[PDB]
Amino acid sequence: TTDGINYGREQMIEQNEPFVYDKRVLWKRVGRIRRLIGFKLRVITKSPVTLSGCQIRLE
Amino acid sequence: MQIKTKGDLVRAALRKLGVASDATLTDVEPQSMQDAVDDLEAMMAEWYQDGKGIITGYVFSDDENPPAEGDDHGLRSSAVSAVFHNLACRIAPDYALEATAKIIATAKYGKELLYKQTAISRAKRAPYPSRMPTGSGNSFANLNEWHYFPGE
Amino acid sequence: MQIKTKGDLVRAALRKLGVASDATLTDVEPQSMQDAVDDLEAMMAEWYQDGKGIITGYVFSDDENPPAEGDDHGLRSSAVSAVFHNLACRIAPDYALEATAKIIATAKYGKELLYKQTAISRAKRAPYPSRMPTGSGNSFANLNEWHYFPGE
Amino acid sequence: MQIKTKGDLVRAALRKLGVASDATLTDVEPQSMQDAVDDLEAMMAEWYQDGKGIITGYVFSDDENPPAEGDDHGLRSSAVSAVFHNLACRIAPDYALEATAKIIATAKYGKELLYKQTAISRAKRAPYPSRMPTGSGNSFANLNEWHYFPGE
Amino acid sequence: MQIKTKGDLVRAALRKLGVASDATLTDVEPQSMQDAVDDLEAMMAEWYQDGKGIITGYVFSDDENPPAEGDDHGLRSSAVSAVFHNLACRIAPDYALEATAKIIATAKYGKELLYKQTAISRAKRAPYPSRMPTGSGNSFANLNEWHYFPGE
Amino acid sequence: IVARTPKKKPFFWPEQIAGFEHMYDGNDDYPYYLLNRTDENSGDLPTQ
Repeated sequence: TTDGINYGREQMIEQNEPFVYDKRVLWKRVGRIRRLIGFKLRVITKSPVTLSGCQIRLE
Repeated sequence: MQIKTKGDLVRAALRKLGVASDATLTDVEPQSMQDAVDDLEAMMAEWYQDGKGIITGYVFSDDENPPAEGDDHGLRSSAVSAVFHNLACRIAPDYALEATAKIIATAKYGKELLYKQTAISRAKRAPYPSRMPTGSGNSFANLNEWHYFPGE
Repeated sequence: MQIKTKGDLVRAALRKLGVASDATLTDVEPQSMQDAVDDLEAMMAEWYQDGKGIITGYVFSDDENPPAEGDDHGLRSSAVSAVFHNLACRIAPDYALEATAKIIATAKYGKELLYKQTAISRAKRAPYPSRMPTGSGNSFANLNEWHYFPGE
Repeated sequence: MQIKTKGDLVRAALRKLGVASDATLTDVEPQSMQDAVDDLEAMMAEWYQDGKGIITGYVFSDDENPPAEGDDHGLRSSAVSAVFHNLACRIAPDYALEATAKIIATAKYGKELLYKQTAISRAKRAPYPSRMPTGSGNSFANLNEWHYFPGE
Repeated sequence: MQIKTKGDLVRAALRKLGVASDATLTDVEPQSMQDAVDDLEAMMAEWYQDGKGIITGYVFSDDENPPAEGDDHGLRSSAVSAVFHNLACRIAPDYALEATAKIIATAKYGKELLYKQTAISRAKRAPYPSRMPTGSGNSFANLNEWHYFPGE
Repeated sequence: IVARTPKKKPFFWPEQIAGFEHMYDGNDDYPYYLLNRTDENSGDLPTQ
């Protein structure tokens, strides 16, 4: 989101996999920040979701 | 080749700069895309100095047809890389960026390869001056009273 | 080209400076547009030194028309890039910025390309001196007894 | 050779860059595949200046085939390393990275090796000028009255 | 031109330095305006060394008419930029400031262009020495007994 | 070789002699040759 209300394009990243214990949920290229930014990070699951340590490379 | 339009060239330049691509989550606005298209047109007009500059086959869109973006540029397959690298270099200023060393080197190399063939064609030798004799070795020219080179 | 007015030139210069563009979510200010138009007029008057400078086809506005903005610049399509790059470089100190190396180099290259054709045109040879003989090989000069070159 | 497709070239380039390989835990993303494939096509078309540049045997995909990815590149085994090292160097700025010194040196070495054989082939001596005598030592030409070389 | 007075030049110089303009929320006092006008008059008088220096057509104010500010400077259109750039450079130290590199470069370029035409006109060649014969080929001079060139 | 060969002439950048182009055409009306010194972007013209 660039204004705090509306969220833009939605991209699907495999955040889990059966019987795999090292996945590295990652997105290569995020866009250029104009003024502000926020992230949604929505998940739809039937299995537990554990998430920690979100980070970016702002440069 | 997929880079078929001026919009495609601008998108390639943005992808090179890292500002916008197909994998991004935030994109630049169409007004910014139009401004970049106008900068591409200005750069090509500056290069092609009304026929005495760098010839590439670029087509300058007319204002009668409303959108300049979306018209095929008409460049050959070997000039697209140079053109969009130079475009990225030119439009990096706008976003408070600076084109990286690889981008600048590729831009220089592409411009050089763009002008190589035109330089080879233009490397012409002037004719003999108006004050050279043709020489008596040219018997055929001697028999026709062609004793001096015309010139010009 | 979509750049047809002094306002378009000023907006392009401000975009390149990053002062006011869509990519930065900043709109152009009229108090910053009048100053930039005044600078553009001063720069063009300085360049075109009353006919003995860099000929560009720029149309100088008059005091009769109250708003200087809105008038076509009259520039050929191969001059706009150089002109607005130079304008951005000149008006950066107003906002106490510093035009980046890419903009400075583009302004230099564009100014050189602007003067190239006029330099070629002005590279002329003086006529023969008034004291040189015309030689005995020129049939028309021999007929008219023009033993010496006109000079001047 | 194991590297037989444009996708294999892109995977090798990304692995060398470290963006996505099994050395790390990253997997190649389709949008990172397509952009690099387009970049590779543009770079190869720039190199192969319609036959007047670097010859590699690279097969240029036509628009009729929807996926450019998956088609065989057609390069010889001795060109794959150079091609994918230079591709990694060219697509490094996409992710705002910088190719390492070893990658840059290998790219330079591979490009030189690519052009070596073509340079040897093209280093050809011009024929004799049109104004040379054939010499009286050549009895055949002397008797035939081929006293001078053709030229061109 | 929009700039038509010494105060207009001073305000342009302040705009360049970034001290005050038509959009700033703070301004400088009329005494400071008068001081800047005095510095401009001093610098113009230093340039115009009683006619033996740089000729620009500047009209020096008189004390009978009270306000020096408000008089047309009389400069041509091609001198305004140079004059106010050098004025900004000169009055920068007053406000504990320093003219930027672009302003200094433009000041140097403007002064050079200001003196270019005067230098061209002043590049004159002295007449022949009084001990130089006119030559016997100078028929009219020899007939009128002007055997030697007139001394001066 | 004698005819179709450029003669001995100076190499000039256009900016070096911009505005003084009539001093180098071959006339003898001037005691010296003038050159441009400064540029508005580079400050000073490179010396070579």
